[PDB]
Amino acid sequence: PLPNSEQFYLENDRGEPYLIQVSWPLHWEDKQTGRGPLPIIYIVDGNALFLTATEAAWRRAAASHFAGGGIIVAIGYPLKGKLYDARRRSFDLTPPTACAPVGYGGADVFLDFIENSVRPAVQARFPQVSLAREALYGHAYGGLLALHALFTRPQSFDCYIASSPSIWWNSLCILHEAKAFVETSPSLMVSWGSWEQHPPRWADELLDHYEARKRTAAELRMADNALDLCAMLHGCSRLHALIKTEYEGEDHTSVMSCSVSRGLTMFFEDWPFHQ
Amino acid sequence: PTPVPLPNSEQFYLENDRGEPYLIQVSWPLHWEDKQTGRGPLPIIYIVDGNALFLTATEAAWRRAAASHFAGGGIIVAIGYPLKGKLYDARRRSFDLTPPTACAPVGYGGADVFLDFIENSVRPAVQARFPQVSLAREALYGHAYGGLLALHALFTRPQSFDCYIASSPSIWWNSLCILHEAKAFVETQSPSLMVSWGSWEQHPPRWADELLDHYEARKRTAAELRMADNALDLCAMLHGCSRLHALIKTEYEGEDHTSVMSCSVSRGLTMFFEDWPFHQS
Repeated sequence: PLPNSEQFYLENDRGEPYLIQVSWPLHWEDKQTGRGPLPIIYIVDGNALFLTATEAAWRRAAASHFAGGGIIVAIGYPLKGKLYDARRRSFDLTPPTACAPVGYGGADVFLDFIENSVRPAVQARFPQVSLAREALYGHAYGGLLALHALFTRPQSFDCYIASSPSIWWNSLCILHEAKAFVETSPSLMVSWGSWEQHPPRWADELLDHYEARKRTAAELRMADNALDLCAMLHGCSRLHALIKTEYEGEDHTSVMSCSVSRGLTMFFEDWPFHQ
Repeated sequence: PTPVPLPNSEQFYLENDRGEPYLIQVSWPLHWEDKQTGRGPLPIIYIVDGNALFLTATEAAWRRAAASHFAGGGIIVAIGYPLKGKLYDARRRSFDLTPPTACAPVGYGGADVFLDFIENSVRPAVQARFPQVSLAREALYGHAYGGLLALHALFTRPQSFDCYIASSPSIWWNSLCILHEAKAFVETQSPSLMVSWGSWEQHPPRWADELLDHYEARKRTAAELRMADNALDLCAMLHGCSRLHALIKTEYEGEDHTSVMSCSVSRGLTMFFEDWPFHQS
């Protein structure tokens, strides 16, 4: 198996199973090496990102700005042959709305599960560690969850990392929560790939196929919805720092490697962020 | 709690002709039921400093299954060392990843021994584990000294691999000795080259709470290594060469020498698996 990591299953309050995967700095002899304050990052769609987050964190040990590292927690599902549970994540990652279809709108149930079950479970694995600060990372619907958490329960985490957040979802319903947040401190990192809204044509791709991809990309409006949200949050009293990043040449999938790696690195090594 | 298993993967030890040990780690597309699932032509990528990059390359490859341009994926081969508690073997890699020169210190200049090991031991060993797969094309990836190895392989044995991916190559090494081989290469099916580096490598930003004297020392070292400008000089030197099919160069904005590894290995395997052949450049 992988070194310096473990996994276990937790059930939420309605009996639904979750795979919790945890890793810690590679230079430790065991879990009990860790003593005192450490940063911790919780990653939703855990199956898709645990290994990259884990290994990127380990790579930092060779970097000049390394400060000791932290704990990676991936919150995922029991899966074989794939990285996502479409049915489960559709409920867990989307906020409640009156017009949401059946099987959506369970974000608050999931956030309660993270705070009341996952956090104490992980804390019990490192009883001599104190959690200095906590970050919530998610991508796509996971990014929507991260934004929802910030706007409705800002004190729950210190840093929210929204990678390519699905702001488009349910007629841009997240922007009502953003408006209430500003009109009423943690930090926010928002990112997206430059090819998400404006994809280049592939080699040998025929025109109708390409124009269809461009139309879908325009409808999702990844970059401009993110920029609109960041402009709304600009100069907000309830947000310490807002960092926005367009990754040049990355698509919706490829940007995940970049965003999870930078997210954990900045949260571990560059904290606190500038005002 | 239990240990974390890695599905659709395995590892095995191989030693070179000199009796020195290697850990070979291999992974294949996650949607396969087992190794036997794969049949016919597939791309394969060999990654040096294997311990440092295997999991990211593996998982990035698996993430591509949900992408629109997915074409069945490929095989990841990480060529590493027996290690505990760290990702690099400094002594072993110093020999394996640097080319032979007359002024190279003791423990350097073993790149050709290592490339022979990859071609004559690692490649057949991996082929034997996927007997019903044919290797459609082969890429060699390396970072830092690994990038120097990739460039050395291109310039001295160009037909060994189809694609060479040099992430932040240590062109500075040994008074820029690699440029002699680059010059000979240009003055002599063509392979392709991907070169990349982070924008913070040559021009690092100041850390929070860092004293000015310490920061100026980092800037001095960065100026000496000359990561971006040495890479740009080499790319200009190779540009329009008839022995190279394509030359792709990328500066990753806001990435340092370590952080850029996540980006470069992920893009390298993705482009090699999904965007081949590259357009002429």
